[PDB]
Amino acid sequence: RTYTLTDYLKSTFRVKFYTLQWISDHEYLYKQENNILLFNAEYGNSSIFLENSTFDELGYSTNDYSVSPDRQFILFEYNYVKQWRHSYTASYDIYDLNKRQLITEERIPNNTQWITWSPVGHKLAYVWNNDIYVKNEPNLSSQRITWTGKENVIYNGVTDWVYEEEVFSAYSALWWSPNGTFLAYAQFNDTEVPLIEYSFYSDESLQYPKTVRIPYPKAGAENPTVKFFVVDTRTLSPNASVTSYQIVPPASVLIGDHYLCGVTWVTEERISLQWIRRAQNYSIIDICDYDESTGRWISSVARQHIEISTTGWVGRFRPAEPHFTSDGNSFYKIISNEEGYKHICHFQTDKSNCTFITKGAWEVIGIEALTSDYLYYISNEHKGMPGGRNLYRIQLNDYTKVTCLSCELNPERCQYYSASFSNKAKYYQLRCFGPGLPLYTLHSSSSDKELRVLEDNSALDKMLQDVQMPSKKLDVINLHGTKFWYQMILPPHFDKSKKYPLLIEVYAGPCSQKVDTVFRLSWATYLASTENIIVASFDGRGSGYQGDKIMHAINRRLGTFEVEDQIEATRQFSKMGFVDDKRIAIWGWSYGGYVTSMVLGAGSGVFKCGIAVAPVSKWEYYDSVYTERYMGLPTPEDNLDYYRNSTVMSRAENFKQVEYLLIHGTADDNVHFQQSAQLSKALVDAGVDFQTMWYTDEDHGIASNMAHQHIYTHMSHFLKQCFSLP
Amino acid sequence: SRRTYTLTDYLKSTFRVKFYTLQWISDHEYLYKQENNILLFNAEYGNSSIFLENSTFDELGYSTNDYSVSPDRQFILFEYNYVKQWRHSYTASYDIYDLNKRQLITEERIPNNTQWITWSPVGHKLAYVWNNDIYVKNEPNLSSQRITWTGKENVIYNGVTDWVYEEEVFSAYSALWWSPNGTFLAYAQFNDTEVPLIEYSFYSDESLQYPKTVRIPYPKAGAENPTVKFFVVDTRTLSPNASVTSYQIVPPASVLIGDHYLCGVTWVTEERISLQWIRRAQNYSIIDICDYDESTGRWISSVARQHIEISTTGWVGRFRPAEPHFTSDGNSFYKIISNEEGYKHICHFQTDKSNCTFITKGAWEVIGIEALTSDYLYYISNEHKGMPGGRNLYRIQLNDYTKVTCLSCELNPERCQYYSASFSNKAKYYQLRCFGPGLPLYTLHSSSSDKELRVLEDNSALDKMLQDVQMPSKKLDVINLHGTKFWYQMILPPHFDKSKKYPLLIEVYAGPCSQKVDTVFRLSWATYLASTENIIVASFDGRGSGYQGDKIMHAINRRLGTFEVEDQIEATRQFSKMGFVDDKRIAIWGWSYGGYVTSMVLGAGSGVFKCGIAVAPVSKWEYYDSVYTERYMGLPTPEDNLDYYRNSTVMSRAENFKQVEYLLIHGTADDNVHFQQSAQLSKALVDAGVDFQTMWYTDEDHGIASNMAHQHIYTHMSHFLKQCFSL
Amino acid sequence: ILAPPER
Amino acid sequence: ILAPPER
Ligand SMILES: *[C@@H]1O[C@H](CO)[C@@H](O[C@@H]2O[C@H](CO)[C@@H](O[C@@H]3O[C@H](CO)[C@@H](O)[C@H](O[C@H]4O[C@H](CO)[C@@H](O)[C@H](O)[C@@H]4O)[C@@H]3O)[C@H](O)[C@H]2NC(C)=O)[C@H](O)[C@H]1NC(C)=O
Ligand SMILES: *[C@@H]1O[C@H](CO)[C@@H](O[C@@H]2O[C@H](CO)[C@@H](O)[C@H](O)[C@H]2NC(C)=O)[C@H](O)[C@H]1NC(C)=O
Ligand SMILES: *[C@@H]1O[C@H](CO)[C@@H](O[C@@H]2O[C@H](CO)[C@@H](O)[C@H](O)[C@H]2NC(C)=O)[C@H](O)[C@H]1NC(C)=O
Ligand SMILES: *[C@@H]1O[C@H](CO)[C@@H](O[C@@H]2O[C@H](CO)[C@@H](O)[C@H](O)[C@H]2NC(C)=O)[C@H](O)[C@H]1NC(C)=O
Ligand SMILES: *[C@@H]1O[C@H](CO)[C@@H](O[C@@H]2O[C@H](CO)[C@@H](O)[C@H](O)[C@H]2NC(C)=O)[C@H](O)[C@H]1NC(C)=O
Ligand SMILES: *[C@@H]1O[C@H](CO)[C@@H](O[C@@H]2O[C@H](CO)[C@@H](O)[C@H](O)[C@H]2NC(C)=O)[C@H](O)[C@H]1NC(C)=O
Ligand SMILES: *[C@@H]1O[C@H](CO)[C@@H](O[C@@H]2O[C@H](CO)[C@@H](O)[C@H](O)[C@H]2NC(C)=O)[C@H](O)[C@H]1NC(C)=O
Ligand SMILES: *[C@@H]1O[C@H](CO)[C@@H](O)[C@H](O)[C@H]1NC(C)=O
Ligand SMILES: *[C@@H]1O[C@H](CO)[C@@H](O)[C@H](O)[C@H]1NC(C)=O
Ligand SMILES: *[C@@H]1O[C@H](CO)[C@@H](O)[C@H](O)[C@H]1NC(C)=O
Repeated sequence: RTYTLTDYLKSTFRVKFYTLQWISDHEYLYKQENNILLFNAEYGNSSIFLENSTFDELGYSTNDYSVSPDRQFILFEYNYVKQWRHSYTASYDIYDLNKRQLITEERIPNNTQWITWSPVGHKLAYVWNNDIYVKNEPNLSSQRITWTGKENVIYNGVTDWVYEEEVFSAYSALWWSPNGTFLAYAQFNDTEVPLIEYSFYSDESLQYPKTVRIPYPKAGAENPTVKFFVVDTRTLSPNASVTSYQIVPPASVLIGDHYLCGVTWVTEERISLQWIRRAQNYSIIDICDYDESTGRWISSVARQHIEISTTGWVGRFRPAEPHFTSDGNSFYKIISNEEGYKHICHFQTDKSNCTFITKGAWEVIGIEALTSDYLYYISNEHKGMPGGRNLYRIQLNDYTKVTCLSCELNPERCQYYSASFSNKAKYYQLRCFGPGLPLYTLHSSSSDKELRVLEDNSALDKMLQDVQMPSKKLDVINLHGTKFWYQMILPPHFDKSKKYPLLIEVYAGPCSQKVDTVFRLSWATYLASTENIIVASFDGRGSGYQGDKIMHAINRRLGTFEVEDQIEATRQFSKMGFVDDKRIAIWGWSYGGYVTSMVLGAGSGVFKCGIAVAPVSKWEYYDSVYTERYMGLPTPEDNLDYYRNSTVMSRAENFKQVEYLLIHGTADDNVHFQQSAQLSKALVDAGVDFQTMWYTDEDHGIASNMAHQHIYTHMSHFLKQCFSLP
Repeated sequence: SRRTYTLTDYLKSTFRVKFYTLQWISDHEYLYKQENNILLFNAEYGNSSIFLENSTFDELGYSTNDYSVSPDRQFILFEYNYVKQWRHSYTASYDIYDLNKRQLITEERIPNNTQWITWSPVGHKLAYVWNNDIYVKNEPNLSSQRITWTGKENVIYNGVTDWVYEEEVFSAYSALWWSPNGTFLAYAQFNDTEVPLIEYSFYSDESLQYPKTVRIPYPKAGAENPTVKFFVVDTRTLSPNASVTSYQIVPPASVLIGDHYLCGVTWVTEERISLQWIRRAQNYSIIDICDYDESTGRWISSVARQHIEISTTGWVGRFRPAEPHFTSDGNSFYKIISNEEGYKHICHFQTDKSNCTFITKGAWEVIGIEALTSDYLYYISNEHKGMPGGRNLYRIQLNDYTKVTCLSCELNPERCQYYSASFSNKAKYYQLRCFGPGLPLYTLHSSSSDKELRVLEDNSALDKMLQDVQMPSKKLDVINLHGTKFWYQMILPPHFDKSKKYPLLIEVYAGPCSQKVDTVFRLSWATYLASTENIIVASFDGRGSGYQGDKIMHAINRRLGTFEVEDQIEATRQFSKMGFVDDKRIAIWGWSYGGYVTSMVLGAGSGVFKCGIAVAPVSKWEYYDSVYTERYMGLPTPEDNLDYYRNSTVMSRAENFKQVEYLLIHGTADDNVHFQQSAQLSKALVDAGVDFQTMWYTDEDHGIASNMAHQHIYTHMSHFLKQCFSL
Repeated sequence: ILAPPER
Repeated sequence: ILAPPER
């Protein structure tokens, strides 16, 4: 038996995982059949924290839990209502584990947008109807902080659509302080931000359709205005005013339009802010020290650090985060080499220059932990594969004493590794994502032991031996003098003597990685196993983790290089002995959707059919934070020409020579329906025949259980039809 | 004798059907657009004088796409900058042109973005509506005196109609009626304050970065309808510093008792008006004949001049109570109502007496009174040969109901079975438009000699090109069902062999008072699927169809989507017994009501069908406007007929959809059958495991009628059928 | 309610 | 741009 589409849609072959919760530096929390267990890493004993069946009288059921750091109380999140990528409202209660009851006095509002404990204690801080509150005690009331909240206008402490997606990457604009004195927050103003207006039809029980309105800033439009405040939660009584100080960005960024990137807390008297320009090729870090005499968060030109990029933009997406020591007088950051290779650079808090602790022909993916002795980071240096990820450990005293704590544990089963160092970096948990069955291993920083390995996906391995599974081949093709990376889900019992069909699964977005070493039971695993279709992937110009020269190649010309080298990559695959030159397709989603539609309109002839899901049509149709980072401004001064020289509706007459699926959900908050339905309108205006499929009130993911099944079943039918496969 | 009627021949209309449009400025002259100019044709001898020369069109906008001659023939209007609103509504700029002086009017033009305009029936007065407000221009080179001042966008409508009146009640945009001599200016006002708003997005050009959202006061089923007011302005007291004098004629207390609709206005005499109201259920209409009181300026009603029309079996009339035709004096009128046997005939009403006397009777139905004079009455019915699919012109004598003739039956009784006419102002001449079943034949005739006079359009052009091309053949016949005979038609392929099994297509409308089976000439999409694809496309008029009797038509009352859907499944079943039908290759396809039936047919567990395109279907009757859905289905309240509202939804048939194939075509900018209906169909199909296909047509109305999309919808539909017929 | 039946 | 819900 093969790996059927039903095996994928219903996920019968489960991939078990292990999720941690580090409270101290030797204790973490787990969950077992709805039971909250506390593990002591040092030994191997495990004490319970809360038993199953304790869950009752909680609306419907619990979908998250937040033990306060002091482990006195605990939060019970329920009544979950998704919004955007990370936005969600909920209803919360609090459980006093000591008193063994539930607090019923001064309850938490329904429709809470965000909450978080304090770094130490039970100082609860939540946001409700765009407005901040501080409930220092579970049985006490809420001291309101902001009173200016207004839906679609003023956002206090949470993020608006464009911040939550393309800048902060979470609903959270609340940052407490180490010891629980300062609650820093942010105020967003989408007042003059244009509003996109799509329709929503909901259940059958709605005679008239609602119309959703989102403060969405497209390319060249007006953006939200940020203000960064810091509240002294010490002077917080009912009969007293709320003390706060606005740290405005440095004048090298306040000159025009700007964004706020991140808020890092060094010491209790030292906050570290990261402000970037609208062009995202000028970033600055302002470190501001408190002053008990004035009560002001003052900054100086000594604590200001600039980071720009002439080759393109700053960082990978949002710029790189600063990693501050405990002494606070020196931090570590991933900035880009003069050769264009991002590595860890040691910065002094009052010294403008830098000193690189790592460098090479690779790229540091991200810093993970910093101890008075070592420094831990993950990188693709192992075996020189950019598609790999392994944990290292550099020494501050010797920048030549770095050791790979994960490289050669199981270098066949484990080439993709994630981490979770303890509070004081005493114990780290490694995550083997691929290319073998995922392995979840516990580790000790000192003895370098494997202690108690939790998961091995024994359930997966047993079931997968009674099934035929495809193979993954990773290799390199040479384009433009450099060596790019490609990947292929070769079908079971692959024989080069037979000519196979191709599926060019494509993303190739800015700083992308489709060529990885991860275990993924995907749609391709069905297409390769049962229907015997070679599914390939390629990471050419524009991809990341490989070199800024490669990444900042597509800069200010989207729809050109990423598209073009996808055509040459399939042509080189078609010169291989196992590719039906007449049976090759291209299927995409998001940037893979935009590229697929540009590839298909390229008149290359290499491709015959082509599915696209939520595809970008014109770039003047996307949020400015993203589109202006790469494409620039849609004005004649900046890059109007290359904006119009890249719309999919320009490459339409060539669509007459190919088949084309255009899938999209009606209620798309991101890649709006606007793009798909205007690409369609140009296609109809040309005489191009194409099929489509809308998905009712589906988001950008088309992720309702019956719509997800539908989209892969419907795409499978278009694919097998075009491939003349029974 | 080898070319076929290819699809490109339909989408490009390479075979033109010429017409001949004329408008009677008098009782014996008419106008016509001959080779770009306007000739003042004469009906008596045919000699044609030039009215307005061509190339006279310049410096008047980009174009000139309508013309309106002042009744005195002193002035004429130019309608340019056309902008389609809904079905009949549209905005446009207008100019007036001096005919004697042969100049253009410069002082006081007609405002840009006009909504409607009309001359008076006599003279050259000018009433018009601009920004929801009535104006009057008694002379063209003078300024207008604004009449109404309450007009508010999507709230108050003064002189025009909101969406629901334009659609289901009025079938036009205008809510103005000049009196005979132009003394009074009757009009209506519409207050859509509490009417909920359908909201759909509209994307406009590639240029636009943020889609418009269109908002329409659309009263869906069982929701708050608009309010109606009728006024009679006296255009004699219209001075600049004098008040707008007016009276409010109202429905009598029987209709005023609740919600209501103004469904018709008829001017009788300069001092008598005929208003026709109807309740929201629509099984009760009344007429209020109103005389102008000279002392008080009232329009006083009376119980005696009030005639009632009810329907104990459904709705009143066809889609509204039939309009009345008054004698030249006004003491009586002839109106088309239903009798005791359930057949819509002409009844003669004394204006001040209750009972009426029928003047037509039979197992046929009267289509419509076309003209009335003191001696004779002219109407149209499908009595001839007894087939409801035909139309012929009739003349009955007033004093002698016996003497009734047919002006159009045996004229060309093979080429000419579908006839429509437009008489002179005094019925001294008439144009007999012959629509089918052959090539159309527009023939002018005289009231006295009933002769050919002159043939206006014979379409000899089409004949020449169409004898070098193989063309199909309609088979109008009948099949017995429920102890009655219901009609059917099959557009058979050329060179028909009754032994080869042939694939079936079922073009469906099957609406209340519908006609798919007709003797009309129509180069259709099926005309291709038969000539070039060898597919028999049929059509059946079962329970629900009209012009066949109230007993048949009023069979779907308070049960839409039931009898018409099962009757179309039985009728296809009887076609799959004839040896020339590949029962393993039967299809169905529908637009609007068709899309509903098609989908409800595909989801009934028939087994008769295998594929099915549904273009712009209604999926749930609560999703459609109130007037239509309440005329038949009733009210969605649990004390009326909600139970049937809940089992007439296509989404309730989703499980039975995985036995067939399905193509959901719909337009994102449908103001009639909104995208909502197709979209929620998708949702339950998706939520049930039904694999189907879709295709949204961006910025297209309930017709998907823009040139490149009309081509596409039939290019994308042919492929579905072809691949379902393994063709 | 039907299209504009232009067939 | 911006991929579906992770993978
Ligand atoms: C919504 O709900 C109503 C209420 O149930 C429902 O109406 C019912 O529909 C069924 C199916 O059409 C009716 O049952 C049949 O009625 C027809 C005529 O209406 C008869 O022909 C059937 O009798 C036999 O006829 C043949 C014998 O010569 C047989 O070949 C055939 O198989 C039948 O056995 C049978 O009585 C039922 O009468 C109605 N009920 C009412 C009160 O009208 C309606 O169909 C539902 N609508 C939808 C869209 O589902
Ligand atoms: C949050 O959830 C509900 C709101 O419906 C409230 O819980 C109870 O709701 C029922 C309705 O079924 C009411 O009868 C009670 O008044 C509510 N109980 C209590 C103890 O309040 C709940 O109160 C809401 N919490 C808020 C608004 O803070
Ligand atoms: C300032 O004083 C108290 C808080 O310090 C506020 O509320 C009073 O609190 C006492 C006990 O804490 C209660 O018994 C009273 O009922 C509260 N008084 C009122 C008026 O609510 C008090 O309100 C504050 N003063 C003002 C003017 O707001
Ligand atoms: C950082 O980005 C800005 C904005 O994209 C660059 O300035 C623009 O450069 C383009 C180049 O064609 C000009 O057309 C624009 O007029 C410039 N904008 C302004 C406001 O001057 C700037 O050069 C970039 N800096 C670096 C170091 O690359
Ligand atoms: C945008 O326009 C530019 C220039 O017109 C295109 O860039 C050229 O592409 C051709 C082949 O496609 C190359 O031979 C040239 O060397 C390119 N010139 C430059 C300056 O890069 C580009 O392809 C267009 N973008 C599209 C079509 O998406
Ligand atoms: C239009 O209709 C509305 C109700 O259908 C009339 O009544 C007014 O409605 C608005 C909002 O619904 C209220 O604020 C007003 O107070 C209502 N009027 C009164 C007197 O209370 C409204 O008057 C109508 N307008 C016209 C011009 O006919
Ligand atoms: C006119 O139509 C109305 C509404 O459609 C009819 O009233 C309803 O009739 C149905 C069926 O008989 C009942 O189930 C409802 O309870 C009635 N509702 C009301 C409010 O009366 C009415 O019977 C019709 N009039 C005539 C004379 O037949
Ligand atoms: C932003 O909010 C401030 C108050 O915080 C207000 O004065 C202003 O009008 C708002 N709008 C804009 C565009 O700044
Ligand atoms: C009207 O038709 C064309 C121009 O539209 C041209 O022959 C001439 O101007 C006119 N022809 C007549 C009057 O026969
Ligand atoms: C009508 O009344 C207005 C009121 O201001 C006045 O100015 C005007 O002169 C009057 N009309 C005539 C013709 O006098």
